[PDB]
Amino acid sequence: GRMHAPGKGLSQSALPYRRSVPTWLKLTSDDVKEQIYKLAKKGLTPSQIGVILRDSHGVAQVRFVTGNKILRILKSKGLAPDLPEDLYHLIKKAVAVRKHLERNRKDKDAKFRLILIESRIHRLARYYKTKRVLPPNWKYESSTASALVA
Amino acid sequence: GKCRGLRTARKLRSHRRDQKWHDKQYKKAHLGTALKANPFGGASHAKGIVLEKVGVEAKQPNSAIRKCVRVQLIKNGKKITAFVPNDGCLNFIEENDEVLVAGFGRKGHAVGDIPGVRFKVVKVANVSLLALYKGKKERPR
Amino acid sequence: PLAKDLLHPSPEEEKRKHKKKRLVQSPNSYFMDVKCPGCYKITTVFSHAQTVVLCVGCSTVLCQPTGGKARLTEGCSFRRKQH
Amino acid sequence: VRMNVLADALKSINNAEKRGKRQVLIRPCSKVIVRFLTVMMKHGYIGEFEIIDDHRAGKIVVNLTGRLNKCGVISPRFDVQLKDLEKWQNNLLPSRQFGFIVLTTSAGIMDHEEARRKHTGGKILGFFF
RNA sequence: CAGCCGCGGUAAUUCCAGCUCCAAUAGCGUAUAUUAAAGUUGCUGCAGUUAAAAAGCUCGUAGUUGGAUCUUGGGAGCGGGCGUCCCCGCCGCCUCUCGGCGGGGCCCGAAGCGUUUACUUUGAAAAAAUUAGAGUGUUCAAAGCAGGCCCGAGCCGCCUGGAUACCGCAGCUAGGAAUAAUGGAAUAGGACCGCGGUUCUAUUUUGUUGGUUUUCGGAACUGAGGCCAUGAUUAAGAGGGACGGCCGGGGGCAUUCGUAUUGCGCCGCUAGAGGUGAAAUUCUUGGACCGGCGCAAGACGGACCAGAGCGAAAGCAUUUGCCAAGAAUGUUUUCAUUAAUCAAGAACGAAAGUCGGAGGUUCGAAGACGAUCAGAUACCGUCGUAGUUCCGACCAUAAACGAUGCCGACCGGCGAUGCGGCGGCGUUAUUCCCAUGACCCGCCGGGCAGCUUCCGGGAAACCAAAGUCUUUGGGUUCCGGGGGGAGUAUGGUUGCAAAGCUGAAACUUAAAGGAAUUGACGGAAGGGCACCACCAGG
RNA sequence: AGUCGCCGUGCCUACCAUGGUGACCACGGGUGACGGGGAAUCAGGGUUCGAUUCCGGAGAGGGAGCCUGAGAAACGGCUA
Ligand SMILES: [Mg+2]
Ligand SMILES: [Mg+2]
Ligand SMILES: [Mg+2]
Ligand SMILES: [Mg+2]
Ligand SMILES: [Mg+2]
Ligand SMILES: [Mg+2]
Ligand SMILES: [Mg+2]
Ligand SMILES: [Mg+2]
Ligand SMILES: [Mg+2]
Ligand SMILES: [Mg+2]
Ligand SMILES: [Mg+2]
Ligand SMILES: [Mg+2]
Ligand SMILES: [Mg+2]
Ligand SMILES: [Mg+2]
Ligand SMILES: [Mg+2]
Ligand SMILES: [Mg+2]
Ligand SMILES: [Mg+2]
Ligand SMILES: [Mg+2]
Ligand SMILES: [Mg+2]
Ligand SMILES: [Mg+2]
Ligand SMILES: [Mg+2]
Ligand SMILES: [Mg+2]
Ligand SMILES: [Mg+2]
Ligand SMILES: [Mg+2]
Ligand SMILES: [Mg+2]
Ligand SMILES: [Mg+2]
Repeated sequence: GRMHAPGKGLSQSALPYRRSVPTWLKLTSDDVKEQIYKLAKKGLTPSQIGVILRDSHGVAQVRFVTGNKILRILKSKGLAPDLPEDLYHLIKKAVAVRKHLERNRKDKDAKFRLILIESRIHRLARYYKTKRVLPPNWKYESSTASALVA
Repeated sequence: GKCRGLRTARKLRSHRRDQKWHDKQYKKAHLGTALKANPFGGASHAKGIVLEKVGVEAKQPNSAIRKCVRVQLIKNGKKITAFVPNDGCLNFIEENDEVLVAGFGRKGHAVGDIPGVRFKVVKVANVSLLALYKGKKERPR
Repeated sequence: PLAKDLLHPSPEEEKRKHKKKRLVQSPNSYFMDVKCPGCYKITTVFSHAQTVVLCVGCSTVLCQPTGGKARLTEGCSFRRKQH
Repeated sequence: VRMNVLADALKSINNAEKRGKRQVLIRPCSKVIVRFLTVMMKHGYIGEFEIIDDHRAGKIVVNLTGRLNKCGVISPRFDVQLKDLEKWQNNLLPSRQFGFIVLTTSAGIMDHEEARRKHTGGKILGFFF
């Protein structure tokens, strides 16, 4: 596997077969959506939201206690960010490397790694653009988009 | 490996086309180079005129003289060498005798122990040299 | 080797396999309940927690993460009795 | 990648049975296999099979009684036209007695004999003997 | 003479002739195209470690190929050897908004006629002659469509025939719905005499009349409501991203350290020192080589260094600090098929080499000398230019080799090693008992390799992949077709030049080649042997 | 929008617009190229030929233009 690399790892998770709720948790979904909303004000991704609940409150899967996903929940309220998480971080990482590269213009591994990254991006947007999340004319320009990130 | 899809036909049909030219016989035939360079215009036999009579030497392990002739054609004008198969038969040929020649049997390739001959004489003066040998006829003096 | 049963493997045998490569998948983690002697609360935590939990009083810390399972503060007892 | 779910299983049936095993496990556990296995079992070439369920592709187990020589697959799924059976079946099979080419068709999954007794053709999947 | 191998050099099974025999037979040889043989152009159906052959590595558009999943039974009318396995209608849905077999029936063309196809089965419609083929004793046959009967011959006539099939692909018509693709309700929508209402309003009624709303239909538009179990398939031992602790001669910039070498200064004692198979060229009382204390400059990073690690490959080794990336593991986090391979095109690419600056210890193509030699414009020795070093741009080749494309599954064991995670007797640890390695003992993942075997293959050598291949089909890319001419000539293209990429033909030739075997040979190695060998001697 | 044409059409003329084809191979060039029904070989799949008695097309020394006629740019009709 590893679309742009030679590895063949299999490190990943394994949900159980019992989808039920384990009856020691005495916490209700209405209270869950509240805590989600709080954690969404302070600017946290869906994944950061899920790990916290699992670590410190006793929630494995929102989809079982609730019936919906985290992203659908926010978008019912109107708090989902403009861009998606995946595309966001790739754009962040690129901007750092190029900045690093503006000075140390004799590092070819970085160039090579850069071209890999941008290739990963143009694929991903072709999904979101077909799937009708991004407009038909959104594009990554590589001279802007330092400003989208931060 | 091999392509092997259900809608791959253009590729395969193409691949066989450009890759067939790497066969010697097909390439020879379907290009005009061997054809326009053959003294016979895609033909079996041909008449022509004698202008010399020479003797060609043979290959190493044999040793002999094979009694050939320099011959000019009527239609094309080109020049060639030709062989006279039988014992004592060169004497049956005079100068400027209007002979008929043919191939030998290998389709452009040289045969045997003769260095560079691929034509044999058949008829001199229209009286079928083989018959003349056997004494079934004589020449038209 | 020429004859076995795969439907009914030994429990010790299916236990010593990778999560997926078992006959059926199975998770390898648990939740547990902590005591915090300086308190009288019982907060519950995941094994491979990859976070730092502060107490209810914001007085103390319980788990510092690691590449695998977490740790405890060497004075804090856990009850691995869930379900 | 595993662009085909049926190709791999029959290979992993064939190899094991070619060795001398008594049971095997084949993973992805899809619908079309189940029909394919049912019709083999029905004619008698194998025993029973138990199909494990999970909330995924699933899994499955078979019992062999290895009186089988080869199990085969033909891909791409060609299109038969009911006059070409003879030309397919003479140059895939060992004889005119036994061996079955299995094909999907509008009526279902069946062997070639039943297709001719119902007078319909379809698309080809594989073969066994 | 001889298509090929080959025959003829005074006893020719092969030439010139005679007897004899062989094959086809009113026909038989010869030349040239063209089919089969050719599984030597390979869809069915080749090959690619060493025989000819996988681009140096990576990305990437068109192309080709793509995971799992949504009505199954049990029955019913039946026919064979309560029943049981194989046979035949059904448990295609209604459509009445309508057609016509003031209101009641039971059915059809329409209205979905089938969300849209592909698929398969049927039917239509295909110019004849030709082909397969039915009938007919043309004197048989090839052909051809004719022919046969009772009978004084009367019967002024009778029977007859002039079949059938195939006709790829597109196009037409009707049935079946597995397989493959697509569509539908997510900033809500289907249905309800639905209910209000703002409009046009065609003839139904106002008998015929003059005009309006009028109940009428169907238009655009706007308002409030009850109803649906009210609407989102799961989350791949497919993938992307997040998070945590680590890992490593991975990459760039600056920085400190080391012995050695070469030169220079000063001190000390003394005639040789170098280098060779042996010599000389050369350095040498104007003090060499040796020893001693200092200084300078530029290169290189020993032993530790391993069938150990990292990187796409090229390739990577002193200390420290900084900068930005990454694999594997762990995960009851997240998105939900987003993917594999890839013409065109794009990045990187040892050494040599080219261009412009700085620098120049050591080594050293050219070049000059001294030796060996029949000769040496070489092997040896002494000197010594370009270059070897750094900064910035060109070129794009190698035995760039695992001489072995990438992805994915399956297929036998054993003991180790390196990273991460999980555990357990015990020893140390340290400073009083814990979490760090270290070992001790196992496990699990994905790695560089290794030993063993009738797994199985293969021309063999050999190989857990070069296997699962005449029992031939997992997906896809590039490339080969007797040997030379030849990676040549020419045309186009890049480049400062050198060169690179694409890439012929005439002609020539019957063998070139691969793996293994028996000899012979060897200025290759290990044991022995001889006065037609030696040593010592006559 | 019109002219010519037995009729539809950039077939032609004027005024406007700037479009049409292409790696699913246009464009250009070669053909010992008239096309098809068919012929040879043929396990199954294919390879090659088809000027040649049937259907359709083109031409009458090379080029162009016409009269008559229902019908011809005729050629055993005319004019250069
Ligand atoms: Mg890829
Ligand atoms: Mg041939
Ligand atoms: Mg054949
Ligand atoms: Mg071959
Ligand atoms: Mg050949
Ligand atoms: Mg075959
Ligand atoms: Mg080779
Ligand atoms: Mg599928
Ligand atoms: Mg390329
Ligand atoms: Mg270099
Ligand atoms: Mg250089
Ligand atoms: Mg320079
Ligand atoms: Mg020197
Ligand atoms: Mg090369
Ligand atoms: Mg190579
Ligand atoms: Mg091989
Ligand atoms: Mg094959
Ligand atoms: Mg060749
Ligand atoms: Mg070789
Ligand atoms: Mg012609
Ligand atoms: Mg013709
Ligand atoms: Mg004419
Ligand atoms: Mg003439
Ligand atoms: Mg004329
Ligand atoms: Mg005429
Ligand atoms: Mg005439």
